[PDB]
Amino acid sequence: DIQMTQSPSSLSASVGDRVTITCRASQDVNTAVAWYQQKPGKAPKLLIYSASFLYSGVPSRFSGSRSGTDFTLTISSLQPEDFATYYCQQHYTTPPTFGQGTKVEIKRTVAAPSVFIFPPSDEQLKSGTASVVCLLNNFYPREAKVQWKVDNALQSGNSQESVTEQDSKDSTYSLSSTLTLSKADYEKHKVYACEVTHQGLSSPVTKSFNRGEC
Amino acid sequence: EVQLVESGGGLVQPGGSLRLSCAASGFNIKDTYIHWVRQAPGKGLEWVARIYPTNGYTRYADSVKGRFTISADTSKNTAYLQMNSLRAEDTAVYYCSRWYAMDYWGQGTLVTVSSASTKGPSVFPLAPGTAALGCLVKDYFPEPVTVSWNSGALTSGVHTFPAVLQSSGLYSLSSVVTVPSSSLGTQTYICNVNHKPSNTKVDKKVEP
Repeated sequence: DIQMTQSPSSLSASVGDRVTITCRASQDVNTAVAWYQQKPGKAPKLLIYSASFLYSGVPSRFSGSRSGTDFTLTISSLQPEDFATYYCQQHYTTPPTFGQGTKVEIKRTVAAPSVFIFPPSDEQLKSGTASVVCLLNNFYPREAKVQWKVDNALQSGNSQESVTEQDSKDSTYSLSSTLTLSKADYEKHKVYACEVTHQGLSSPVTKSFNRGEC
Repeated sequence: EVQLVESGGGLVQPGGSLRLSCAASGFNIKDTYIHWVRQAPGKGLEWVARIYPTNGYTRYADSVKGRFTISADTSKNTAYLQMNSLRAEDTAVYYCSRWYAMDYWGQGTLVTVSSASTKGPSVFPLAPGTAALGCLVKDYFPEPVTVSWNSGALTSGVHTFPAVLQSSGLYSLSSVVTVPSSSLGTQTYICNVNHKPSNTKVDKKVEP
């Protein structure tokens, strides 16, 4: 068994930058190292084989280098298209073993979110459960805080967040925050508020509605 | 073109059996090793097993040795993975690849190990110079779901959030699109939601 220790786990770099990903082998692996690029929810594509050879139809921006047990992938001028998780592999011995991977985030200029608040639909109400949905659209970076203010009080653990992958064209993320409340519990309270803090708003922004009222 | 097509994926009970299958096309599997590689939700690639079809010699990762069986058939130019004694740990996208690294990969097949039975989603509107609107796709199992807008006509400014697994064990996500509000009333807005596992199809028209 040979271990491949890939670093860093995750990295941010700006378009045009020269990004460098390392992977160290636990023993001599001679030349038997490959590099893959996996897009969110697709199969890996082979980039570099026998440690240093560019694979068919991969952009010339990608290069590959070996120094003993240390192996290096170098993307010379990072493009938007190169947003992915990247994995070194060794195939010297059996089993062949994959690094933990490194997620390449595109760093861009800071972008406040557009915030929107969505009261339950009338259709969901008549089923006995209510989902208040808060949208934070097209922001950078990914770090954001969302607190719910139902009847002006904080909420805890009655909220689920989900965030999109970095967009191909504008490199921003969107986020969703969904407060789950019983039909009964919901009807009880008047004000429903979604309060956001992000590096690119001066002060925290709150969007709200008053239950039912247009 | 060289091409590898997986099939046989789907939703199995813990401990159940499921037989994946990898059809090679554009070369002979006599001439190469075939591996299975998988990926758990939001996790790394993990090598599962390999086989040299010519003589059927097989090597396994230790997390599956004795439960999984790899095999091949040169005459059908196809490789197999016989998954037995399945555990929640085995839920993953299973890919098929050949060998001098792994140059061609199949599309992947989703295997989900769970006791939870099939359930179609409920779909609810998110009612709205820019406006935001969308659909709530709630209480379905298993993954995956498909959400289109206006039968695929509308793709600019669309955000279909990854599903969360709720405390119930049922999945939920939200699909939203951003439009000029000048377009409201001029364009009709319909989310198309397809959950093949259930045989569930739903079109919800979203209006203020």
